[PDB]
Amino acid sequence: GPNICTTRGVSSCQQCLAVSPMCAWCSDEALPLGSPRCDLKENLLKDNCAPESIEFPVSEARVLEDRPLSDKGSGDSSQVTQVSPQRIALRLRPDDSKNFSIQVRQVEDYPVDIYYLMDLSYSMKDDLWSIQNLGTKLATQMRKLTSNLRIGFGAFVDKPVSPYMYISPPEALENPCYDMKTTCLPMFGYKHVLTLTDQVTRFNEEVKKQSVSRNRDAPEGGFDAIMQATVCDEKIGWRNDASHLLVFTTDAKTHIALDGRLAGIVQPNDGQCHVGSDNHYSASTTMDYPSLGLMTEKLSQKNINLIFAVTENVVNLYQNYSELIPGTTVGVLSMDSSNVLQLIVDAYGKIRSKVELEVRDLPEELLSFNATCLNNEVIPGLKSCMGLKIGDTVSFSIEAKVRGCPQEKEKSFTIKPVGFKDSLIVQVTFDCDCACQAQAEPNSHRCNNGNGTFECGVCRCGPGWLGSQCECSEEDYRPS
Amino acid sequence: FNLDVDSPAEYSGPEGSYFGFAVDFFVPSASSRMFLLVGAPKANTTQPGIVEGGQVLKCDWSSTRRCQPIEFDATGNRDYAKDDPLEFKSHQWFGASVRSKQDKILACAPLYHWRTEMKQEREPVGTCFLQDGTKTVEYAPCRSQDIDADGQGFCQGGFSIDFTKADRVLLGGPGSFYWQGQLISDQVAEIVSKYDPNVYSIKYNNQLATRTAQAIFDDSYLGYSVAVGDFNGDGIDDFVSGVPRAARTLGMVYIYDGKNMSSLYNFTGEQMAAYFGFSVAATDINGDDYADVFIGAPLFMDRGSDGKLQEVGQVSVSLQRASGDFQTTKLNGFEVFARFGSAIAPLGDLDQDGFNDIAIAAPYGGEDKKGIVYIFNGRSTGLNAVPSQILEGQWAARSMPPSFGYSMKGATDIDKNGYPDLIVGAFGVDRAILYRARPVITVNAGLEVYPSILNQDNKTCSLPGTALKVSCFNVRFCLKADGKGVLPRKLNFQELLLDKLKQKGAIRRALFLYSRSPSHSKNMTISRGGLMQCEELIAYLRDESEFRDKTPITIFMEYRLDYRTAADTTGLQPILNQFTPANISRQAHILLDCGEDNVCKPKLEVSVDSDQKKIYIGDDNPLTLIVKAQNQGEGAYEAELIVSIPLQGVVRNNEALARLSCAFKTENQTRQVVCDLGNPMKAGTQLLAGLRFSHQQSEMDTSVKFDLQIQSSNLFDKVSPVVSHKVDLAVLAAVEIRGVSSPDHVFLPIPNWEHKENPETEEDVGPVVQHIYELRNNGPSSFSKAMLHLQWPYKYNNNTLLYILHYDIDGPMNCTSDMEINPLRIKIGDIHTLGCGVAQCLKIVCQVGRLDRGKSAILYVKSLLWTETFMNKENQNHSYSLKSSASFNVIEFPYKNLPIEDITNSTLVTTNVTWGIQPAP
Ligand SMILES: CC(C)[C@H]1C(=O)N[C@@H](CCCNC(=N)N)C(=O)NCC(=O)N[C@H](CC(=O)O)C(=O)N[C@H](Cc2ccccc2)C(=O)N1C
Repeated sequence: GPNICTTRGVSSCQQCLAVSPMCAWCSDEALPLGSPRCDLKENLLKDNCAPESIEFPVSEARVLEDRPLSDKGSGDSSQVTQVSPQRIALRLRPDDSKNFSIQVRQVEDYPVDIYYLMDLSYSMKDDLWSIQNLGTKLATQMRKLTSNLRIGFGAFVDKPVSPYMYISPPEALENPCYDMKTTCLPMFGYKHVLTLTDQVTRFNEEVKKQSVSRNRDAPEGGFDAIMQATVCDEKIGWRNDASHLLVFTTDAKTHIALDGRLAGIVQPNDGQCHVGSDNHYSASTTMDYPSLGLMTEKLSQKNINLIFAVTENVVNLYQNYSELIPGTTVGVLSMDSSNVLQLIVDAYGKIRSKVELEVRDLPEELLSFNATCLNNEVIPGLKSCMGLKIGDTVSFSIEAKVRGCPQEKEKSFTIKPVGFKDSLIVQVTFDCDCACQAQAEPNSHRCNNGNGTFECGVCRCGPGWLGSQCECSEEDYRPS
Repeated sequence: FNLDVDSPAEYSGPEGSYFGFAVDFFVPSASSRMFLLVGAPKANTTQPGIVEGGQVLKCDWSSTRRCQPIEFDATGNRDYAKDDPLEFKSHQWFGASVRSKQDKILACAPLYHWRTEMKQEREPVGTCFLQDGTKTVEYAPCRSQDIDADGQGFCQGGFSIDFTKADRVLLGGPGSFYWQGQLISDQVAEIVSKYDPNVYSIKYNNQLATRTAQAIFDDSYLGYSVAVGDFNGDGIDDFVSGVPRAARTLGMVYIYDGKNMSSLYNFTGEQMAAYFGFSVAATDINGDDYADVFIGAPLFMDRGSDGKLQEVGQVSVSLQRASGDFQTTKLNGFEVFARFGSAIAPLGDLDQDGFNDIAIAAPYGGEDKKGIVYIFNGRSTGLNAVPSQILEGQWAARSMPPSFGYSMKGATDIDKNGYPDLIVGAFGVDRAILYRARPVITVNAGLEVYPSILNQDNKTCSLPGTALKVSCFNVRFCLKADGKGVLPRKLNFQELLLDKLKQKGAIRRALFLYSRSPSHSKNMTISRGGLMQCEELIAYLRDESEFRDKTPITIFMEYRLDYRTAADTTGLQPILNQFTPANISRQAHILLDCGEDNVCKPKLEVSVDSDQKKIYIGDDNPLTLIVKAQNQGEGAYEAELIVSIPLQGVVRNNEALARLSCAFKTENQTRQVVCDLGNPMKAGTQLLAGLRFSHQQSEMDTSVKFDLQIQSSNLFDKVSPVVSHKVDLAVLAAVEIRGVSSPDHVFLPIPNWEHKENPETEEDVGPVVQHIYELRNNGPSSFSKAMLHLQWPYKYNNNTLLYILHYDIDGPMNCTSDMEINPLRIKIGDIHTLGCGVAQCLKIVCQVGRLDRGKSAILYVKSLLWTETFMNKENQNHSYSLKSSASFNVIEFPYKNLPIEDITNSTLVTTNVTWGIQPAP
């Protein structure tokens, strides 16, 4: 017996189907008229209204196109595929639901940003090839690990003020190395050279075009370069999504905060961006060197991993400095670039990624995801797996529960993992209609000019009307 | 509490001149006027051809707060050869370091540049100008024939500066010997003596200086900061210098002998790049004869609350203990990026009642990063590692941080208070501030009541006006004041209270006799140097007669000083010592009866009994209650008997029980009766009172549970046994039935009556006979249903006796006859007894409903006297009594498990028939 289907009222095939999917509509004379056409499926099957006269839809979730997720990101063999199925068709009912699976794989390489500060004081002239080789292989070996890389350039000597720079002869003021009968450039401070760009050749070949300066005191002002490379996002060109690495080169000790007192520079560092239109650090001679705590704060605030590339004679000093900068590392600036490329690889190996799902074009009538994450955690409720790595897979599940029937038949909605070049859409389609009355026969003379709705073979008469064609009146119908 | 943080003097210099970068006090031995010295290393000067060659200003105290330049020199550069100057005095930072002692002023320009006589050059050797009276001279120990950076070139001499005892300057050049830094010390007399303006490499014979160390010591900045104190015992000020970059930037502080510049002791920091040594100070902060060294590490990073590091800074205090041994504590900062430890300014005796004190500054902390300073006082055990006061900046950055507290100087009394004042530099705003120290008044207090532990009120004191005799206890309180500084001999004060517990809303208790109030206050003058001055007071004790108010009573007071009237003529105001409390109290207690123990165990008993032990609920029953109680412990102090009552006086009628006052209420739905035994109830004085409650209608309910428990003043739960009464739920069920007849007797023959063939009217048969039966309840119990029956004589000797016509009913009952009523359908000679036992019986059977006190059910029956049975020949002259009877009993009660009772009552009524007109004899 129908607990719902018939007890909520029966008026037409469309209204009959407006009830939950548990109900169907019969339109044949194969059984007596003891109950409306909306008897429940258990009654429909046994009473067995004619098979050709049953209006019983079933939701269909079918793949429209499903190109499998690629296991390689190489362009020589694939265009990569990150979400599947790309499009699934959905036949729907105004109160039905059906399972709809979806899958994600991280295939495209992680974006990286490696910026390279240069020590160009006269101290470095003895091993300039070391720093140049390091700058070259930073690019060349990272192109061998990731295809989404951007590299930049910068230099530092020291604040162009006494007692750091030779102001004494006019010759020295434009060629400090005069006193040694040799030529070298005037002192910079800190000056940005090449903005972050993907052109390896330009950076690789333009590294070789830099040369040394000279200052007096052994400590060099590299910390100002650190602070300005970190905080000047526009000039540097840091990219929001990419992993940021900063490689800092130096051969000697470092000017730490409060060392600027000797030069009359008693203004604390503030971390603002001061690189000018000429790409020089304007406040180089106005602002003291930065504090390790301030450097750590600004280095974490902008997600930078700093790697010290220093020579064998200062490794211990900078290691001990490293522990005061939590998260920093350090390597030898030997003639061969080893032990700093290792730190770069190790940094790449720890940048895990997130897979969040966002939806657009989704109408109000249609579910929240249950996320199955790595290590086969099948957790309901959660819809955003974290800690993923390239080559891994995460699976999501959703069912298209319906809240009603919309204005028209055809709609769609698009799902997209955040930050992915791939996405999928469903051409969701709702079958609220019925084929019985589409024949235009209703309200004809065969239904007594509209005294009943045509069931595609028999007229369903309204109150006060009776007969297959509504040719009789209930008030006049009497025993005879 | 010590330093005046209100109305401190402010000094301003030219904009962007860094006025206040270095500060000091000027103390002329020639005259009594005191001057401040403030350095403005970036001020533009009237020198010819010099751009911001620096300045030093003598800021007065006080006519108009003016700051006047000191004309150390009035000349620009000088020529070595034409178009070949030897000297470059622009941007030289004159005033970067200022220091004074008696009539001598020594200021230096660390960034003065000169051209070496051996080559064309510009080297910042640094130069100092020393004034001693009007005899100004130039002291430039680093300007020499040691020319290059390898020597005293770039010496930056005068970066750090200090004198000693006697007269011998200490000078620190951080740049000498490839920035190893160095110290140079000379006699002021020798500096003045060997000056001629035409020599550029002047040499001093009694000079002590450090020398080139191994290259591994380069960039140590020895002499970044310097201080002097005796640490070897010879009584000559030894040299202490901060080396902020030493030992892989950990930071070291060196100590050098003050007579031959030999190395005594070395200190090391513990955190790299903390700049351990940015500021140093030598002071003895524990009263000993031995001087302790302080060291600043403004960039110190320590693990915070969340486990992460944070630049807070710190100060390390190393006490000197008579053997050359040093025991070191540490003092961390309180804010991030405040650089706590930037400046360390010894004050000494700031806590006049104590040992030397020290101030420590964090110039980039505080609100809006305007700078803050911490004051720490020293104790015999060492330094009070918790700050004692807070000073912070009061201006906005323009555009660089105000840097309030970047440089300070204390240990001098400008306004002759007797204890050091403090000068603060705020060069970021081009301002420096002077903080005056306040005079400490120390007050010791005490109040006593020797009649403490009053036992009996002893009412003898005359209550004002009414002259009533009342109780009392003597109360007195005294104070004594002293102070080491210059503060008036007319200290002024203004209170004392009679209770501390009662401050929460409660009953009044005692009062001050003449004051009539629970608290009082009255001013007095102390004079600042006398013995305790005071007088006693007279307290009107209360109460136990109207307020039942014997927990202890507390006496408490505090002293109200006023700083306004005691303000110093210079505008300052005195202060009270920090750790002397304003609260002081003595309470003891008051005793009446119980024994010498803190509990005074209230072992007692209570019992109850019921007059009627079966309830009989049918009305406002006379129910009465009997109670008793006794004391076996030390006594009950608040022996209140509480009794709970059901949903439901008089007992004073007689002296049968030991009656005493009670009361009733239903506060917060807790229906209760309150009866008092005593306050206290006297020991061994058992009592028994009695009680009465008396309508109830609840069905199947017996929740009456009168109970007892006694209150007291004991500190523990003192829960007495809860004894309760008992009554059983039962009711009496008396019921009875009664009736009456009309007429009672009849005389035959009936008037104008004659025999009938068949009767159809009432008068055809005979006169009417009517009976009435009445059933009523008597006992409290009410039954649910009941039955009653009537017995009627119908026929005897085959003749009718009484002929019933109909019956009527009143009340909740119904009836039906066992034989047809009015079967013939009539239109509506001694006495002999007849009835159902002789005559043929007729019965009326009836049911009844619920009856109750005063409720009734009545049955009426109408009948006719059958005249034929007594007028016929064989029955003439006869007499008969045609009586009838009724009976009833209960069949159901509204309860089943409760006791039940039945009834057996019955009643009969008379009706006599007699012959009146008898034949004559
Ligand atoms: C040994 C010498 C060849 C070497 C050096 O370091 N000398 C020391 C002084 C040691 C004695 N200290 C005393 N207290 N007496 C020194 O001067 N350190 C500071 C400096 O020289 N800083 C500059 C910055 C710069 O110009 O980049 C720079 O590095 N100088 C050269 C660099 C150099 C030398 C030789 C070959 C290539 C590069 C330097 O290291 N010294 C002069």
